[PDB]
Amino acid sequence: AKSSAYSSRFQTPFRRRREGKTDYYQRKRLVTQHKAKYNTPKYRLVVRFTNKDIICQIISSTITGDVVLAAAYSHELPRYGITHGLTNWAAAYATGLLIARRTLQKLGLDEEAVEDGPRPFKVFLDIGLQRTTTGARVFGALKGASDGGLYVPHSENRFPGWDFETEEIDPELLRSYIFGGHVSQYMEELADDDEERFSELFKGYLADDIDADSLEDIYTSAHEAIRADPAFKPTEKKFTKEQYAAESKKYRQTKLSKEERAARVAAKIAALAGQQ
Amino acid sequence: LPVTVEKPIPVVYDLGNLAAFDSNVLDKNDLDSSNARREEKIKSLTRDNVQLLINQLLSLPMKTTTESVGGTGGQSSVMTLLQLPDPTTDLPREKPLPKAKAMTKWEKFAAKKGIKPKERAGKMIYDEASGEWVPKWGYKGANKKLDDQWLVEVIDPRTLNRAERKRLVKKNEKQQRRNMKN
Amino acid sequence: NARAKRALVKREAKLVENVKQALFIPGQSCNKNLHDIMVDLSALKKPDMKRFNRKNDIHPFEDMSPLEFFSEKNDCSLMVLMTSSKKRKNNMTFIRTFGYKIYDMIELMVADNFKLLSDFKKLTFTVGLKPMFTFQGAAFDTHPVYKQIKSLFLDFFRGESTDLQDVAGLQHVISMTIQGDFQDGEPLPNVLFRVYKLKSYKSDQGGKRLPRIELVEIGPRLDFKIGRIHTPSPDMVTEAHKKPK
Amino acid sequence: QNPMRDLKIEKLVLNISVGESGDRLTRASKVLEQLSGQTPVQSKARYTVRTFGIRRNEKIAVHVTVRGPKAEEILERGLKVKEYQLRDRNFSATGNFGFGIDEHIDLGIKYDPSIGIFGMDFYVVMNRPGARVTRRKRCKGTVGNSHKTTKEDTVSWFKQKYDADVLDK
RNA sequence: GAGAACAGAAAUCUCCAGUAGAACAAAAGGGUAAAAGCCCCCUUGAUUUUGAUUUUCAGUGUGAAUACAAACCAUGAAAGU
RNA sequence: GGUUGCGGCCAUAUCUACCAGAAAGCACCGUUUCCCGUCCGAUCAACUGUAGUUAAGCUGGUAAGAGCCUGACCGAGUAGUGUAGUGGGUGACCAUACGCGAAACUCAGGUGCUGCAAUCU
Repeated sequence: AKSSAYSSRFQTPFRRRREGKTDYYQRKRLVTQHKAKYNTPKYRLVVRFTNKDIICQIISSTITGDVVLAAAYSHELPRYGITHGLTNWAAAYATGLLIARRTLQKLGLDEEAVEDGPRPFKVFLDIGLQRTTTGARVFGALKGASDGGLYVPHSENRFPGWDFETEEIDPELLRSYIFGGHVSQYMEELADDDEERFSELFKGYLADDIDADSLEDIYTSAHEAIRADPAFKPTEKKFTKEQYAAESKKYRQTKLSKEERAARVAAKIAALAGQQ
Repeated sequence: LPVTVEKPIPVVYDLGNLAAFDSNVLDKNDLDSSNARREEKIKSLTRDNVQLLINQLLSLPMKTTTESVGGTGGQSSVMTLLQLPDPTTDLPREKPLPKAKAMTKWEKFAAKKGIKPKERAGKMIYDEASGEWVPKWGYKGANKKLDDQWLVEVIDPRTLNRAERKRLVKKNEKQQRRNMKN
Repeated sequence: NARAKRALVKREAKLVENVKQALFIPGQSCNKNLHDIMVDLSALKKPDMKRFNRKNDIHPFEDMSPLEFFSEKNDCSLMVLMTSSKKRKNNMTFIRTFGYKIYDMIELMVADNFKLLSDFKKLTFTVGLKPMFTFQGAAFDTHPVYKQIKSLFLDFFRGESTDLQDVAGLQHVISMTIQGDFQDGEPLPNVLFRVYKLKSYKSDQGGKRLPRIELVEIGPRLDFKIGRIHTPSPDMVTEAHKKPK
Repeated sequence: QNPMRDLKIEKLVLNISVGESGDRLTRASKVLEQLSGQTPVQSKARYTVRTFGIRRNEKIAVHVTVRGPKAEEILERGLKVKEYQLRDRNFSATGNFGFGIDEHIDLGIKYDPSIGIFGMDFYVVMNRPGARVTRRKRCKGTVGNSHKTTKEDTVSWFKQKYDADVLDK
């Protein structure tokens, strides 16, 4: 229970602070690109780790607030064949490939930059409120972006498979990783011992019985498919805003007008404390 | 599609700040408020002016750098960039010259007394009876060499060492407060 | 032991100086659209700019204590205020200092034609970057206060004066074209806050080398009426227009 | 309604104080290490009280935070030896309690006087489905004012599962 | 404060929380709240090469240091710092 | 439009209690070899929406709720500051009069809108 001077003098945090959606402290270290060499556009990277979602985008800083130009998702997988795992490490690497292919085709180079030349980009990452470490899906997706055609400044001390005691990159473990080693290895090392955990995981993959070899065939075919087509034609948006708002607007509360609310006050003065 | 405009008073450029200045004449009400063609007309006039700008500002010297990824106070390989001259105007500074000049009664000594200021070689000096390099000042070094050993062979004289050094640095501080008052 | 010492040695002077910093402390009278006014109008010198939270019953042009205090204490040189009344309605202060003192105090009557950036179709931008300026009219060089407001913008919206430059972040411009001719001793033409862009196109006679530039109008299309003007010392010119050497 | 909202345990933090730093501290602590597996860390005695045998940055606090199935087991033991009945007090305003058992010898091991066999105190933590907003750094958010268990709910829970009884309110 | 059997007026665990009086080589109008407020890792910095101050009796195609710039430096995944 | 992500401006933006949360992002919450992290799978992390999914997450109204913005020269052309004087003048000075100029209380209005990829029966 706060006083009058307290809450009539005190201050608020920022709106975007009220949520875990921005680390303005590093946003202020990034909005400073260097920033003292000279002007050159911003190319930043946004990753958010949500359930069922793989949100990876690239913004343009504007006074209109932002215009995120590049964006990645999870639902354009059937055209590449593999469709499952809209979150996992194969997903990270795959979307790292796919964003590369789409932004490639949208620059329109492979098969204004005034007279010189192609000028390949360098897109960085603003970390967000996910902590930075090694051995995870984030830097696998980074590998995917690189081997798709992005050029990001980084070190490999983060690439899952990185040794930090004797600084050793394991290309064998990384290759197994890439073709489905850690995940399907967990599958088989759980499966030789129990089937309940094995069934709890890979909820459809248990029904299609795709072994690491076959999902690595999936890996290869999907790799070549990403390198082939960054098509990404979205939903037609059947039942447009009108019908979407028929759903999202059939059971919403709107404002109670001043006449009605003053009549509620009239109830308050007639029956509540107006002597029953 | 054109490139050359007519300036009855040909315009000037000032490129360290990317500016152009025209000294032509304008009719009184050509740009007035009550215009609803204010947008089109003034925007077309400055359109001609910035046409002049972009026709002017492209055949300048550049600076190609043959270095690749890792240019510390510079660029990568892929680009080639445009430079800026100094503008013909003196914009307002923020201060006078950030000067610092004095005598401190020691500079007069350096000049009149034939004393060349020392060369500040280094710090890690060699102390015998040790077998190592330990700095003249920087790790309990040649400064603190009496508050360490076990017996001195001359009221403990170690504390006296420390208090003497305190008087010394205080004399330093007094002759520094003088110099910074003057 | 060195934080407010790195900050302090920044606050200290320079020879080839940095950018200059701005100060926006609201006066005793503001409005919501004035909050909008400040953001939309100074919307480029973000980051390097200062805003405040509260109000001041202040007279800028008579004494020069209070804002001098604030500016010395915040390490800046570009004081701004929006001073309102019945007669001097919308007589804002756009004043530059010099050495924590003040050089000349400028107050512009800000006109009632406020057209914000949302007054037209929204667009993109590269925030904070260094703009271009164009100045048409011989009055911009023969009219002393037009020269003053000219250089005021020319040192406020100047940015980091760095040699190396690239076409990419070279997009935006101010259009300065005074509201017609003049003569000395009569009601004056007004200035036009005209924020525009430069968009590249083949000239069919300039072609690959020379483009054809088209500007788009989005705002914030504002206007400026002159206000109250100071005229400082000539020793100020002696200290202000020199070389480090 | 309770579709999913329960009061599972989060962690059991022990609270042991010593009026001296030495082999006694380390003896009870090695006992803690065999009890838990996670080495009982040392926390600083905040500053001196001079009446109790404590000074500044002394490292005299030793607490263990037990979780996992071992937690259910240690609670079943640490109530069974309490006869499944605790005293009137210690019900937290959060839905928990901190209670101690005299002479932990009473369960299992023998004495061995020269290893540290003393009285201890536990403090339990509960949780509600929806209260994981504190733990996750991102999505930093609030909880309902009624969706949080309190003194009334910890009396309810001391009545609830584990079937404990209260020794005269 | 609600809690807090050995242990209590100041011994250890939560909660509401004090938007702070967070704690600042402070004094600020203010002011950093993923912090300048703690501890866990990492390391050298009194580097060298060049224009202005001068400047030496081998008056050393600049030897001395000052300021400025780079080149490297440590960190980090990272733009950065 | 719900919102996913970023925001622009930072209480109309929060705190205090419900109800709705019907779609889908949205979360709650189950498992633990290898990457892994510490006193611990407390946080991260190998899995899908997996087991539980509307109770918090989260928007809204619901309340003259508390707290905050605009305007009524509304006070207010207020006092006052230099602008005429042997006006006023024993003295703590007030005027006419012109440059400018109120402020608060006061009287009411309101408690968040935009942009880009996305999914909706």
